[PDB]
Amino acid sequence: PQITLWKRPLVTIKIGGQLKEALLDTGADDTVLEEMNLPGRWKPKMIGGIGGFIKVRQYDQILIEICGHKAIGTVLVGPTPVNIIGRNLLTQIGCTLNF
Amino acid sequence: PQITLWKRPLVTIKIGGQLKEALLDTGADDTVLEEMNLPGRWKPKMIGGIGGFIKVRQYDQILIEICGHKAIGTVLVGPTPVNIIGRNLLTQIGCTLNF
Ligand SMILES: CC(C)[C@H](NC(=O)[C@H](C)NC(=O)OCc1ccccc1)C(=O)N[C@@H](Cc1ccccc1)[C@@H](O)[C@H](O)[C@H](Cc1ccccc1)NC(=O)[C@@H](NC(=O)[C@H](C)NC(=O)OCc1ccccc1)C(C)C
Ligand SMILES: C[C@H]1CCCC[C@@H]1O
Ligand SMILES: [K+]
Ligand SMILES: [K+]
Repeated sequence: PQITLWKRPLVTIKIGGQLKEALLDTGADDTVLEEMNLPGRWKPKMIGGIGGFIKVRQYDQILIEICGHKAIGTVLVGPTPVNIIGRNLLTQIGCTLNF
Repeated sequence: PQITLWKRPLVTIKIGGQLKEALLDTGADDTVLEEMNLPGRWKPKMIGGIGGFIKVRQYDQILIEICGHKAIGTVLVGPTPVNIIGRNLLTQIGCTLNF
């Protein structure tokens, strides 16, 4: 699909059974979701942005569906106000910027 | 151009005759540049990111060139760690996400 940028690029995702809304974010290195439980072990990580840093939990090899496109990669979980799909998963679904 | 996302989408921009590196960022409503000097009057704005909120200076009707594409619009200036080209300007240059 082609997604214009007049409004926030919000899409439906599926992860761990649940359907969520997330932002397709070319300015995020990593994918960060609001608090939830995921399978497997985790390790702490600090991530930074506008306003400073937050502590998140890192889960690896997580399956995700983004607009019906499946992908696998690292997912971070923590106190983010918005679900963020970062470049680590954007590449897997074949997402590019075009102008 | 078509920009893939294996690396950060960092491009050259030009503002006030100066070249800078900036991040093409679909997860940013607004364009926010690192501390610098612009002409004209500014008004206050607060913007939130992953780590909390920052205070920035809002300048309107600013000339900025993004990868050779001219845009004229709102530019915020403040304590961002990176120059960010947000949706307000991505739309002007005709940028879309595609997969
Ligand atoms: C999501 C993170 C993994 C991502 N960071 C990174 O990729 C990494 C690894 N960090 C990294 O390189 O950090 C360098 C650094 C160094 C020192 C200090 C701080 C940071 C990130 O924050 N990326 C942002 C850009 C950026 C990149 C590097 C460094 C600094 C900023 C945007 O792409 C991005 O998408 C965020 C996501 C977001 C959206 C909405 C809310 C919160 C977060 N949007 C933004 O930060 C923009 N905000 C917005 O568009 C607005 C208006 N926010 C908003 O709605 O705020 C609601 C809010 C409510 C309550 C609390 C906080 C916010 C901002 C650039 C203009
Ligand atoms: C298995 C888990 C990962 C994404 C697709 C469906 C589900 O929620
Ligand atoms: K386009
Ligand atoms: K594509």
